[PDB]
Amino acid sequence: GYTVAVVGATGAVGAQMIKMLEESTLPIDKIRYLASARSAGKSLKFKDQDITIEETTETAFEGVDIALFSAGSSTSAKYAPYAVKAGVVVVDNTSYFRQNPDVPLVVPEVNAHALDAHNGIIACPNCSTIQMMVALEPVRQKWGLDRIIVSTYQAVSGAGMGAILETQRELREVLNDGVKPCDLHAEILPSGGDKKHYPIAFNALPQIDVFTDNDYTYEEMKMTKETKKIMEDDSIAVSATCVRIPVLSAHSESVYIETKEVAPIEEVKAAIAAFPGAVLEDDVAHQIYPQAINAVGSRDTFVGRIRKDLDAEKGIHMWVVSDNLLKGAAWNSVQIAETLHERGLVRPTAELKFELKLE
Amino acid sequence: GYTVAVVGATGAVGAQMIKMLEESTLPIDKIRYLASARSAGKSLKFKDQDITIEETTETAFEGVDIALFSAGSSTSAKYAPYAVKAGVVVVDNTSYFRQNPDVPLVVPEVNAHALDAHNGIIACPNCSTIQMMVALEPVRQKWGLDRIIVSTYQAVSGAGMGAILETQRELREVLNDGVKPCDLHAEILPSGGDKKHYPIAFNALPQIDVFTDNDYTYEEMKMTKETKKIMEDDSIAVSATCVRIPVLSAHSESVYIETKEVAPIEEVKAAIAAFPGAVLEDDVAHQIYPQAINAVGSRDTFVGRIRKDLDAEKGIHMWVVSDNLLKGAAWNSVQIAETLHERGLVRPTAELKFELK
Ligand SMILES: NC(=O)c1ccc[n+]([C@@H]2O[C@H](COP(=O)([O-])OP(=O)(O)OC[C@H]3O[C@@H](n4cnc5c(N)ncnc54)[C@H](OP(=O)(O)O)[C@@H]3O)[C@@H](O)[C@H]2O)c1
Ligand SMILES: NC(=O)c1ccc[n+]([C@@H]2O[C@H](COP(=O)([O-])OP(=O)(O)OC[C@H]3O[C@@H](n4cnc5c(N)ncnc54)[C@H](OP(=O)(O)O)[C@@H]3O)[C@@H](O)[C@H]2O)c1
Ligand SMILES: O=C(O)C/C=C/c1cccc(C(=O)O)c1C(=O)O
Ligand code: NA
Ligand code: NA
Repeated sequence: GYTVAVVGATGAVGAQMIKMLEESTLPIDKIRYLASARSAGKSLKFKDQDITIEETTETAFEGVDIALFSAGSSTSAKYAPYAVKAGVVVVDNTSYFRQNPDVPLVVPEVNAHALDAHNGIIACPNCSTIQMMVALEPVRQKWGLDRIIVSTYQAVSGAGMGAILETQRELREVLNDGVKPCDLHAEILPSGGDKKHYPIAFNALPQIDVFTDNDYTYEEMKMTKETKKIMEDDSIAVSATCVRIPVLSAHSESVYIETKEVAPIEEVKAAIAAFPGAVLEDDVAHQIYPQAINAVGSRDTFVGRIRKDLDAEKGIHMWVVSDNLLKGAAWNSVQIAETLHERGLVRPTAELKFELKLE
Repeated sequence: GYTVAVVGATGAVGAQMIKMLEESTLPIDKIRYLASARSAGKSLKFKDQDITIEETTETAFEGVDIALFSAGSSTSAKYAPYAVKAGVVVVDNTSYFRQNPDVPLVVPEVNAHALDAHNGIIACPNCSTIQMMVALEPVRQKWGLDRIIVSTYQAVSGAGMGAILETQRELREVLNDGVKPCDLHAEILPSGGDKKHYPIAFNALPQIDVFTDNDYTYEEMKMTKETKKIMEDDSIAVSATCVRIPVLSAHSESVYIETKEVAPIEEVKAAIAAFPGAVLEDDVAHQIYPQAINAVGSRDTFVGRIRKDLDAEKGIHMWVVSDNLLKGAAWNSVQIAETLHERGLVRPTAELKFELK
């Protein structure tokens, strides 16, 4: 069996990493929980066993086969290469390595083939991107993809435990204490690192991550660049608007595409239904469509409201929902680990290709 | 001065109609409040004055100069033609008369000219449509509009007072009693008239109004058809996805357009800023953009996140927010009543064009 390390075990994603590993087929002989100085020393369960949380360091990875990183870009940047040097295979949840040509950016249903040539780090795409890829890959396979326009409806848990607590606190102030939404004090949303913070309670915030110099946010640009890389096709035009709404868990997306060939809607429904990881929830006569609240807890990605555009011959609209901490993060990661095991790819990389940041 | 009736004074829109009328320049000699049998006899303020609510009937409209209807399609269908017969000019917030070619469908900043030839009923468009017209008309004026793709983020007040209360109750159950959202009981959303009801707390429901034969909802199709009539151009391609989110007041819209000619973004910003009823809130260096919670209570429509498509030469994306009960409903209506007064159009109509029911 394997020695598995979860880096960022104590946060929003980490708690789901733990659940997904508890429910995994991976043969696990030993679990180790890593976090920051703040949590180092506390205790947390794996199944019935108590595990002591360790501060993440350059030397914490000795004897580790697999490490799942969900502790923020800076932490992956700093310690993931030292894990690779020590012999680990890393599955990284953060943005840091996603656009690195030496790193497979993987959604196992779509591009598991990219895993074979790994160099010790496999990157998880962004949650919003992952569910979109699960919905669209079956379509792309049969009728091609010319362009995508997407407006997202993103849950606060995407911004971490702190953002969940902040959201809940704000809603309680308004609903129980009669505070006006515009009078609320926010500390984290829309983005913990940006300069100004706004309330999410009864609001919709058209900012996720920070602004880039083209006036799209990094979240929007991630959807653009990550799609191109995952589908191995720079020609696919992708523009996004990424919006936070008062939902704790599960992202929703209004997705527009234009195919290369005309894709009959009833065949699109069938192809999506037949694709692993994607579930068709689309029966308007009984008001059946994906909903954030029903997606929570499921590893599947749900697709519905599938219909042709009223004007564009090759245009198609749909609604895609998935739990952003499961398929959007922890399940994708564990599923990559499982796929690595299946393909005999859990073993040390001889040649280090990633900059060591701590000398 | 005028005698003004508010039909549906007791509901979510009615309450704002009262507010907008209280704050209006319209010379009002007499105010009357009309609702259902079950509100008749109740008292409701107009400023400091106590007004007794009356039941809406076929003969309630004698002496009325202006009637603002926001009592539901069925109520406008039944009584509006009788109001017109009594010599009223009706401003209707409902969908019932919107696609009647004898009925102007008006956003006063966009197509005030359409008021002049009215036959006693003016229709206010759908809330989601109105804010989009305010944002896009100044762009259309300078560079044309070829197509629109919009995804909405719509407040629950759009489905009425009952929906607001249901949403508040749901949220309280999850936050205070630890109910899982998927175990909540619902009775109104997504649509009161449809067969099945679903929770909106911590949800996003991709259904507003009922489904039509083509698998778009009536809300989505109203956005398409109303745009074409307002802008007087059936060639504008319009497709919508309308989604309810857990916000009580103010609709937000992610809008994508393709113009006929390329529109420099700084000029697009300037045009919108200069358009009456539209306010530019767009300074991403300081994270300035429209926000539902900031829009609540304002008559203005706020526009931001304005940017070129990454690939389509003539493509532009933006974010448009407005209070759905003000510009989306009660303010658009009062503003039509004010424009009618300005233009000397508050007078009986000779020709009866609407069948008595
Ligand atoms: N695939 C996706 O789309 C997706 C979705 C969500 C998140 N993510 C990624 O996962 C990261 C964490 O997300 P989250 O929502 O779980 O955040 P979170 O709830 O804020 O938790 C942050 C976690 O990182 C740990 N951490 C912070 N600084 C550290 C350091 N210097 N060394 C070691 N550990 C450190 C924290 O440990 P302490 O308890 O000790 O602070 C905690 O376990 C995000 O920053 C993002 O990069 C990806
Ligand atoms: N009296 C009651 O117990 C009662 C029962 C049901 C609904 N309502 C109204 O509706 C609200 C409940 O939620 P909602 O979402 O349904 O309201 P809403 O959409 O916010 O407003 C509905 C409006 O249409 C009016 N209306 C309904 N039937 C009518 C008729 N036959 N003739 C003239 N006007 C009519 C209502 O007046 P009415 O107040 O006369 O209904 C109300 O002003 C209440 O706040 C109240 O305004 C009242
Ligand atoms: O906000 C969301 O819905 C998803 C958040 C993702 C996220 C948040 C903070 C940092 C990062 C990051 O690693 O840069 C990321 C990410 O792209 O995975
Ligand atoms: Na499937
Ligand atoms: Na094998």
